[PDB]
Amino acid sequence: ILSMESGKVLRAAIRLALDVIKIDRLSRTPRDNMVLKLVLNFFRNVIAIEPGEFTINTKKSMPKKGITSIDTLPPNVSMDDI
Amino acid sequence: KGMRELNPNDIDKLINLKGLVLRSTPVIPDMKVAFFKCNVCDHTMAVEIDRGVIQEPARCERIDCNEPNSMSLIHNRCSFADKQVIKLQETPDFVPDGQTPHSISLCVYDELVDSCRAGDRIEVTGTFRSIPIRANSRQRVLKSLYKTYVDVVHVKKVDLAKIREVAAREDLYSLLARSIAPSIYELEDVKKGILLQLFGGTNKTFRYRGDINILLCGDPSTSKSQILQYVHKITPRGVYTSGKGSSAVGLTAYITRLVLESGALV
DNA sequence: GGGGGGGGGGGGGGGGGGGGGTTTTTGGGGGGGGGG
DNA sequence: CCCCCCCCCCACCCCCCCCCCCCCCCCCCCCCC
Ligand SMILES: [Zn+2]
Repeated sequence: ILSMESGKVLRAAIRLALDVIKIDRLSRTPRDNMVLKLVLNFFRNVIAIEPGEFTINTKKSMPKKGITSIDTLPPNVSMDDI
Repeated sequence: KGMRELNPNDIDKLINLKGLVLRSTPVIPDMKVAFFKCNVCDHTMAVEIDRGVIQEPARCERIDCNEPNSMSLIHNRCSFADKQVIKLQETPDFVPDGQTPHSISLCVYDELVDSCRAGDRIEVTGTFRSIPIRANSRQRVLKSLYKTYVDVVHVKKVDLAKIREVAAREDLYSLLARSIAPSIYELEDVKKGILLQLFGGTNKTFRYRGDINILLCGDPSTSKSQILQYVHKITPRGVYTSGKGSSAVGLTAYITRLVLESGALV
């Protein structure tokens, strides 16, 4: 989402929002209000994604060496991308 | 004291030895400080090696992490001293006539590495040491008699005014020529030729070089052998040999076991 | 309001099971030396 | 000088270890003084 065409999808999202901001505070229906809120949820989500935590099972005791690494990123991602 | 005379009373004393270097290992990295990193939190701590043993931290140092068994050794961030092992043979001056020479392995460290090379006759001052050795690497079980080595702390082997003053002399050519072998009766143009051979010409980049080459023939039972011996004694880095065979020293470069050996010419 | 007791979790120790632990002859190629 | 020979070099118990289970110890919570 951030990288593709410098993130032109973000400009698509603001255009979808501008297409209710154009019609007045009086004009905007509950569906229009929802669409604007949905665009905000898109921006919030895109900010909010962050790598997960390595959630170990604790039924069985630890071996003579602990966890090898906490890194959870998939192989096509680097933390600089995020 | 003799290498053959050492006995278990010496096992921690500072001793002195004399002998012949056979060979040395390449430099062996010896760990002085282990470097540990936490797998979970990437915190790092340095641990000094004590009596050769890694004092591994069982839990991560940081109380805000304190995970067990999570520290791992980062080999190429540890700090290493230099160790080298050298094999020293008992000098034939000391051997009894009817048996092989002994030898002792000696350990040498840091800037004392490569203090000597193969063929060097040396002294060493060092602590006589001994350590156990294992029956098999997968077990702690040790053999009941220790390897011995000496852990060395010292090693040792085995002007212009006059130059310009003598250079002013007029008789210098004859003076220097007679001086190369004054024990030998007059063969003075040979002596002059060999002196000029000792000086030699010059090199150039472009090959043409400064070597001068001489031969003596005529009857066998005459001074030519002594003349070769005297120039051999005079020259800084020359050799003495004869035209064929090899008493463990031969003329040509030669491939043997696989290694290339350089001959007397080279 | 603090101290004791009860209950639950977590760690350590002990036991049990399992797996690992060189010269001598023959043939070939290449190099060196000797005899016609 | 050429060819042939011949010489050389080479190919079952015991220890370490790991897993599993049980008990004990330490902390936290609740009640009693
Ligand atoms: Zn840590």
